[PDB]
Amino acid sequence: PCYEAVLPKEKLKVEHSREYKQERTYTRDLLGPTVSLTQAAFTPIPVDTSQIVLPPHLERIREKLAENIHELWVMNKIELGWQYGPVRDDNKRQHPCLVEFSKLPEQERNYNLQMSLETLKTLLALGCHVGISDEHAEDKVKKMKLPKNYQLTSGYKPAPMDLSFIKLTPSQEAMVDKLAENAHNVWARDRIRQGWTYGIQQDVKNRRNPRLVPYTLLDDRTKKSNKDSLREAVRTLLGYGYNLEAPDQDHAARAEVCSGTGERFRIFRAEKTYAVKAGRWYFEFETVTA
Ligand SMILES: Nc1ncnc2c1ncn2[C@@H]1O[C@H](COP(=O)(O)OP(=O)(O)OP(=O)(O)O)[C@@H](O)[C@H]1O
Repeated sequence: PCYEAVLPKEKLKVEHSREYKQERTYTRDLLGPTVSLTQAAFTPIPVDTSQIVLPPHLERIREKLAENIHELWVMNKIELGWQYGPVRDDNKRQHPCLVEFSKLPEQERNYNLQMSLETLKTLLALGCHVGISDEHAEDKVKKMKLPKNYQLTSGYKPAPMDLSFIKLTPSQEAMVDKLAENAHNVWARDRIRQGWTYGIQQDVKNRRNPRLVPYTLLDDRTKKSNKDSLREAVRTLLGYGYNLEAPDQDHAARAEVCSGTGERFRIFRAEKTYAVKAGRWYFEFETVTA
């Protein structure tokens, strides 16, 4: 049905195909060239990173980095209420993910590894160089006690130094936003290869999912969920000694050059017969938008 193509925020209305309708001449809204609706087609595009090569420091740090961050999100879900179980049904509150990376299912371990690799490759394609400050930041295992019953079976508690001691700059928040953008785009392209397409209501048999939407249009709940996850990811990436310097805020306004067709402006004028050659005249112009 055609009602399934409505964008989430907008409401379905039946409006004139052309701009101008019947109204008062002084209330008539004169419109200029409208902007092109390129956003209508949600074509995700991740930043290309296959050509990029990982620097030596990150390629020998990542493996224990990858396992440590894996244990970090398994605690995040444990705090959220995740429970280990023999069965594979997450909705039934049973999953074998609590085990270590080696004991982890090979396909899950592979996922965690390309996502570590793609997070680092996105970090390095972001224009943000990262380097380790000192080895003491990794040598220190300053640890706060947490209840054993509330913790998992494994004695090694992945809970690192409390995150309040680390700080997140506006540039850090900016790169977290772009990293979340790239992760969303990659996931969307994955479902597109799977054959999934956008819909107003989720249909597993029809491969319809409302989340196949541009990130700015995405729901605030998944926005904040993925944003916080990548937030602890980046914060641990700093607390582990590796300091990173964001590119400075570069503001290059596009000035809305892109527009429908090649029209730059539209000119409105009275009829030539009303030309005034003498006298003193006055008329008003109202600016709806600056
Ligand atoms: N690392 C993970 N592996 C598997 N499931 C996860 C993981 N992290 C979270 N989940 C749970 O499974 C869901 C995975 O959905 P996601 O949008 O990431 O893609 P998907 O695996 O293709 O979809 P789904 O499992 O929902 O059909 C999450 O919404 C969450 O409930």
